[PDB]
Amino acid sequence: TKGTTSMGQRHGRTHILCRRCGRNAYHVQWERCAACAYPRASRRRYNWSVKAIKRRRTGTGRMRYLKEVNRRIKNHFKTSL
Amino acid sequence: IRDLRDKSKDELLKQLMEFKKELSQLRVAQQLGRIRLIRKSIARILTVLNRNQRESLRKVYAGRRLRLAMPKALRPKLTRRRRLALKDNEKNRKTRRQLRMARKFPRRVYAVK
Amino acid sequence: GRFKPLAIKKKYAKKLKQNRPVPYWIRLRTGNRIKWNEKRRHWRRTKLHY
Amino acid sequence: AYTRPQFRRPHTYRRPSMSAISNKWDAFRVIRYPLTTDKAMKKIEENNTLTFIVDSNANKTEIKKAMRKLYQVKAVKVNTLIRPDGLKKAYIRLSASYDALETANKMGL
RNA sequence: UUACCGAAUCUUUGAACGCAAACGGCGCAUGGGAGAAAUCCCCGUGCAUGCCAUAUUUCUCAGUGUCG
RNA sequence: UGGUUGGCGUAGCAAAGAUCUAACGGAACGUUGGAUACUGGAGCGGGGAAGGAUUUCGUGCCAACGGCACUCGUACACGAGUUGUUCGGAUACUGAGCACAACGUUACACCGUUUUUAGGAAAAGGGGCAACAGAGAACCUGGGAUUAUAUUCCAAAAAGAAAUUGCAUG
RNA sequence: ACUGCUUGGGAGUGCAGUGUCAAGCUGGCAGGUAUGUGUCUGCCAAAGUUAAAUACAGAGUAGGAAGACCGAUAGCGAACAAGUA
RNA sequence: CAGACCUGAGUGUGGCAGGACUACCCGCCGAACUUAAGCAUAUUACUAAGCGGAGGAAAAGAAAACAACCGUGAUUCUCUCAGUCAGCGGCGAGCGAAGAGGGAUCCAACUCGUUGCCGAAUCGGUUCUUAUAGGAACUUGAGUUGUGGCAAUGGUGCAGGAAUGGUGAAA
Ligand SMILES: [Mg+2]
Ligand SMILES: [Mg+2]
Ligand SMILES: [Mg+2]
Ligand SMILES: [Mg+2]
Ligand SMILES: [Mg+2]
Ligand SMILES: [Mg+2]
Ligand SMILES: [Mg+2]
Ligand SMILES: [Mg+2]
Ligand SMILES: [Mg+2]
Ligand SMILES: [Mg+2]
Ligand SMILES: [Mg+2]
Ligand SMILES: [Mg+2]
Ligand SMILES: [Mg+2]
Ligand SMILES: [Mg+2]
Ligand SMILES: [Mg+2]
Ligand SMILES: [Mg+2]
Ligand SMILES: [Mg+2]
Ligand SMILES: [Mg+2]
Ligand SMILES: [Mg+2]
Ligand SMILES: [Mg+2]
Ligand SMILES: [Mg+2]
Ligand SMILES: [Mg+2]
Ligand SMILES: [Mg+2]
Ligand SMILES: [Mg+2]
Ligand SMILES: [Mg+2]
Ligand SMILES: [Mg+2]
Ligand SMILES: [Zn+2]
Repeated sequence: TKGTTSMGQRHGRTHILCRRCGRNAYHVQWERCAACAYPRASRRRYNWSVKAIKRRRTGTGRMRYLKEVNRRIKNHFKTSL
Repeated sequence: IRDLRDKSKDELLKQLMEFKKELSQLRVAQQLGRIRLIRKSIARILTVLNRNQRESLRKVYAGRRLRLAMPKALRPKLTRRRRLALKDNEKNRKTRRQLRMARKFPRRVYAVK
Repeated sequence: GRFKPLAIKKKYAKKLKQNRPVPYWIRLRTGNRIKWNEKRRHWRRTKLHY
Repeated sequence: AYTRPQFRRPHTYRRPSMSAISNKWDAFRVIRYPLTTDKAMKKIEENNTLTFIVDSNANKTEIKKAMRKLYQVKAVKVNTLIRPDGLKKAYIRLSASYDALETANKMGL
């Protein structure tokens, strides 16, 4: 009964959403993320999967501050007194 | 809006609450056009109002003696690197021998006919 | 069932009010491209497993 | 003069150690807009009970203090719910001394 | 309105760091607020670890370490 | 890779017994009455977990979908809806367990012990987590209270009656 | 010396481990075949910094210049709310 | 024994570290497929993946270098040397450089330790001068268990420029 009848046997969740990546990759029983490797400080990142490095690298998001500091370096951090 | 800056602290604060109290009432009306115009006037008062404090804490901490004690929100942020980098004040330092051996042989200008 | 962290309720709440037909007036703008919402979700189909 | 099998570190002396409006929360951030559905219109007249979407992070005691300040009226109780949509919704019941009807109409409703 | 850029604003998080966390949870300290017959309630700031420096009016200490 | 095709209006849509009638509705299956059966309390019953996450409810709709049909729908659109001092959870238990710290090992911590060759008290054995079925746990009914929630709503004769926590008060 | 990796490096190119472990009163290291020895040659290790010329072979920021390139099944997966459904 | 030092704690104080990025670059780690018409050394390859780290480049660099010359003279790079009558290699498949030479770059060099002569001249903090000056006074605070020197700038002012932008022609 390894097919459709054992699909009914599966009831839990292995993964809930991660607090960091927001991926449904937080292994609730081993409280870590399969994606970001969270709670480990350094986020998970492998060179055998650059399609995934690319997928979540900087610029993938708002770059919310990085846009500000980029503009500033371009303007020599010009400042009002 | 220049008029918004002539106002003193509380004169702003009193001017501000009447906007919020009136911004709210547009929200009541909305549930059943000026709301944008109000919302951005509230933002002007917080702009003017948050400026007087930063302009008066740069005043509290003006002078070398307290500049190290300055709140770092007010301390001149650059990049983490521009701050941790050697300043020219300490970058251009040269050992006393070098200082003398650069005076003794200055990069004297020359041409060759 | 009843149980939800509020964080999950905020997310289903997010996807719930996100699950709306495009405004009629948006289609009438110049250079408009959108017609149907391409991200309509249905509970009986795509699952937001939270 | 030690009388424990193991040493423990001694008490040593220990020295004691920009927004103009820091409190961003406010009566006007707490309460948002009155709700005008007909479950809520049943409550203003029948239960002396104003309904509000109210800031979702606000709690009940803050909603009382906010009604007291925004609409100048006591709230005998304020049982909030957060809507499936994610807005929080307070049913605030007014003290009998305060009409929920005279106040709601004063409110432009 | 557009363009740009100095002043700010920058919610919850995240290295995430006060403690946690499928909890929009809970602290201690500090100041504020509302309020109220104080208790409750909101808010701001600080509060992770490691290490370096320093105690500039030179902090408090521990060792059958060395001596005096 | 896309589209199209014959087969082909075919193979089928035959598991769980079932509908009938009138009236109305409608542009033409629903609704009500009656009839008739069925489920048969280990139920096509009434509540929950997991899971789902708006499916709920009302109005409308029926283009598409509901493998026939629909006037109906878990579909579509619009508007609603979930109320707690006492329910559950957290605040506040411990458990199989886990792991921060430290320490150690490793070319490297993304390893290991789980206390640390270890000065862990800030006013003898560091910190934390881990049970929504274990431990803990102050509230009950009535309602003429909803379209949809109620041990959550009700208003001064609180329909009412309690218990309970904090502070304070005579 | 032994071991191991490494190198075109060959009785050892570099290294590492372990053992051993100098010299500086004919010093030491190099002198691409080991050893002992004698000449000669260059050097002076076991501490440190240092621009430029160089890389950008799946980066970024801000710009720019292009093409005998692709031309919507092509060119990037993505000419589109694309690392989206 | 009071203290003193040494060793070590605890707080306060001022800082930093951790993350990201990681094309390139630096360190370690480290395959196999493949090739050898098999296959183990070899090759792939000192590569991929793995770990750790930088910067706008990095690393390298100022001779314990080459040569053997009529000698050159840091490093990097480049053309060549050279797929080599070098060399490695089941001497098989295969692998494989360096000097010199042309050039790019280069007014490119320096600093410690030590030695010798001194010996706190130093540093940190405080104040101060319109200044956390390479200034000054002051400090036991650190430092003679050795800082530093010798030999082998800060403050204020003006301008121009450049560069970006802003403006701007014919018919
Ligand atoms: Mg199987
Ligand atoms: Mg099972
Ligand atoms: Mg299904
Ligand atoms: Mg769920
Ligand atoms: Mg509630
Ligand atoms: Mg935290
Ligand atoms: Mg047939
Ligand atoms: Mg029967
Ligand atoms: Mg329905
Ligand atoms: Mg729908
Ligand atoms: Mg246990
Ligand atoms: Mg617990
Ligand atoms: Mg229980
Ligand atoms: Mg309970
Ligand atoms: Mg019901
Ligand atoms: Mg080899
Ligand atoms: Mg030497
Ligand atoms: Mg294409
Ligand atoms: Mg890092
Ligand atoms: Mg082979
Ligand atoms: Mg790699
Ligand atoms: Mg360098
Ligand atoms: Mg270097
Ligand atoms: Mg040379
Ligand atoms: Mg090779
Ligand atoms: Mg010295
Ligand atoms: Zn994650």
